[PDB]
Amino acid sequence: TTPFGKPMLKHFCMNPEYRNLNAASCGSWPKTVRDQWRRYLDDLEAQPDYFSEVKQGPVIQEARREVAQLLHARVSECVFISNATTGIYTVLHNIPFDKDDVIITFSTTYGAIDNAIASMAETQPFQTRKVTVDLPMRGEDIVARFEGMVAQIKAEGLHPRLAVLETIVSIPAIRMPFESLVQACQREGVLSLVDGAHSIGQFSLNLEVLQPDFFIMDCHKWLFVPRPCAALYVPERNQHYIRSTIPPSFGFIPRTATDFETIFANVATQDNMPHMCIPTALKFRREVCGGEEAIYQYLRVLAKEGGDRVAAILGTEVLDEKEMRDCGIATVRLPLAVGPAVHYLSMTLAETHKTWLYLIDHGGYIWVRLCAQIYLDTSDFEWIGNVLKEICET
Amino acid sequence: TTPFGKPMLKHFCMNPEYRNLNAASCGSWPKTVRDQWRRYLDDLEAQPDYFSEVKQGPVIQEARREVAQLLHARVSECVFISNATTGIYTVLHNIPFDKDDVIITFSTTYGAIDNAIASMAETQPFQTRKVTVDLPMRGEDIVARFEGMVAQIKAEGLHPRLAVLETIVSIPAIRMPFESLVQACQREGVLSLVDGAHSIGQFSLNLEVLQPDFFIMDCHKWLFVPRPCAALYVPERNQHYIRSTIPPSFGFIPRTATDFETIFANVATQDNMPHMCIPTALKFRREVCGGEEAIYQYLRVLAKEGGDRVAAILGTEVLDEKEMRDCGIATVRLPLAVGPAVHYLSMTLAETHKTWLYLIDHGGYIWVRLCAQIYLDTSDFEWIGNVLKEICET
Ligand SMILES: *Cc1c(COP(=O)(O)O)cnc(C)c1O
Ligand SMILES: *Cc1c(COP(=O)(O)O)cnc(C)c1O
Repeated sequence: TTPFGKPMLKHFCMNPEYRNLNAASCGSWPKTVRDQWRRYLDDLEAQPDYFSEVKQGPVIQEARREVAQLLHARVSECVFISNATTGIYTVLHNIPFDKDDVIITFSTTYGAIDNAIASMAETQPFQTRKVTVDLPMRGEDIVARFEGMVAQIKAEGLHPRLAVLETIVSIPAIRMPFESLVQACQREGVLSLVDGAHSIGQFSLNLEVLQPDFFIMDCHKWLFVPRPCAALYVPERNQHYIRSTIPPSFGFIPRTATDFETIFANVATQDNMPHMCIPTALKFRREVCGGEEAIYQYLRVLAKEGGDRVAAILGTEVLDEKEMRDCGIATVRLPLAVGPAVHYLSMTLAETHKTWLYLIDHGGYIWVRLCAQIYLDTSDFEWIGNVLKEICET
Repeated sequence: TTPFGKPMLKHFCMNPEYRNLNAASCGSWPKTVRDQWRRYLDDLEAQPDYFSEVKQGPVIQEARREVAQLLHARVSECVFISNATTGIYTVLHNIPFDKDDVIITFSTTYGAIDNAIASMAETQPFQTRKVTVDLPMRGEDIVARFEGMVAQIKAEGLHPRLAVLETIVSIPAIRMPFESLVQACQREGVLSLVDGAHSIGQFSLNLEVLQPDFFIMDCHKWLFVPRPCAALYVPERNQHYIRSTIPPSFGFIPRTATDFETIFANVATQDNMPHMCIPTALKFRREVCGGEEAIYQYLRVLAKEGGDRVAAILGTEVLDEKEMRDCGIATVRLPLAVGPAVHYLSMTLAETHKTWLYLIDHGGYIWVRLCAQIYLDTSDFEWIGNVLKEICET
């Protein structure tokens, strides 16, 4: 109905002087979602205990049905949680680990996941090993080293029990061969904890075929809902491990919904408004945007072309292999070689240029994460490209 | 400026056909707070990454300063968390427990706290003992049994390490001698974890004199902010135990703000809007309500008189001792002696009578929790009293 690009800007609530090239952080949602937000806000204030005990429940169950459909998985396998950190931690904490189990990570593993595991080892006797990924790589070369580390764990007598994978590495942001890595995890009896914080709403996902052991994802990062909003997927063959939420509450389980579902329903006080907006956003995505596939192909090609376009203006490169760019994200190199410098950038991109990006010192050179969105156009990449060029020269 | 009672209703956003006798669940906030809420909502949608990285920080720090002042404690000792369950669990999880440490609870301890502790014992070797409180009691008789249990723990050779107290027992809701119990905890070297979920905004609190080892409280339950909103107080002499949030994130600590503060700042994605409204509510409470003390005395006397008034209509009693009613809560007995019955009540109080209460089968007789608020009047207690009487007879 509406074309992609700046014609979409009329359906979003962003200042015309604002260009959200970092939409996958706070999120970004259309006007029709905010309107729904305020109306639930209105209801909550009018009759608090009626909104919460009668009307709230149904909407959440619909949102679960729509997330489950978008993922090709049973609504009974999908549960709402506050954010990706809580869901990955919920899984890591329920699994009993032995003195001889090993948890495998990658140097790409999100930093908060490493802090989870380090803390778990203070009072639990398991151990850990990190697969060295120095980006760029080939997808297979990451799978190979992962194979090598499992083989070597079985050779020392220990037991490779679980591995933390990711779909999109946070930053430097690219797409990991998680399809291949889940299959590698299946062959050798290793639990595949997929950190798919960037997944739903950015590209297609079939959990029926992927069959991960656990799948966690942030809806607010790409599904046009506000932060915080995340969901957890656990197949039936694994729902027996999950016996408590984090923090524990009334649905705990000592050693017609299922018990698994009740665990994630009888929880402490939270605001389920972000989830209650999920339906509206999907409606918008179906009707105004021409369906999910339309949005995915646009996001990948914009990031493809807009990414190559920024690197041209700067004379640098977009992170790749020698497809890790099958996604609406382009990480570009910058003509650089400390933190007070990076600060200037930020507020020049903020008060001076009105926009916010995330940088990283990889390969000794600072990088930039460019987030595509259906309301951005290759000029806004040309625009930032020229903006970057300026601050760099200074 | 405005008198208490139904003249306040014009400053709140409750349906005139709604009587919130359960304000301490979802919360209840004035018009001036909602207006502030929507304006932050507006800002977040206009310039997402500028609202979050530049403007958000300052407001939260002011809110901490105002909570810390309302509690008589250093702003550096007070930190924002999502809800009371997460904060109590954050404390319980950071403290290393030995095979010979014992955690003490009471049959009044909130149910989600017991689930926390039970789960902790599956992988940690400590042990636990429960002080039997059969309400009604005298405050001293609860302190006595608590003394008895510590004496008996030291006699068996174990070490009383920590005790979970509460200010307001959830339901049947009364005030516990937590001042006395904190002093009992100090004398015998026992850590006093105060679950003060009902505390701030309901009655006066001085942490400088009380000196609890940990203090957790729900602002949204009485401080005219929306759910979820809670704060955690840890004195300096104890901030060394707290090395991670739950779930852990980037501020973790392996074995000019303080490290403690950074722990509760560098956290996963959350909405700090409830906290960012704290200032406005306090402004409202100072100006429209004539200060904090005005609100506390009104809440206690309304619950005092309105509670006695409901019990009169019903011919029953208000839970007490033979002051546990020094609070804006009255629990009344009902002329009863199962769950499908209680269901009818709910929707008759809901669709039929438009209001929601929490019942409990204590002393074999169902009880009712009456929550006073500055916008309620003794007629609304007379009103519910007559409503209760009717459904009871049927
Ligand atoms: C954003 C992100 C997270 C954490 O998401 P929260 O909502 O902050 O818990 C974790 N891992 C990766 C790779 C991410 O991109
Ligand atoms: C309300 C309450 C809690 C839990 O508060 P949440 O915000 O749901 O974590 C715990 N204990 C008591 C006594 C309460 O009244």
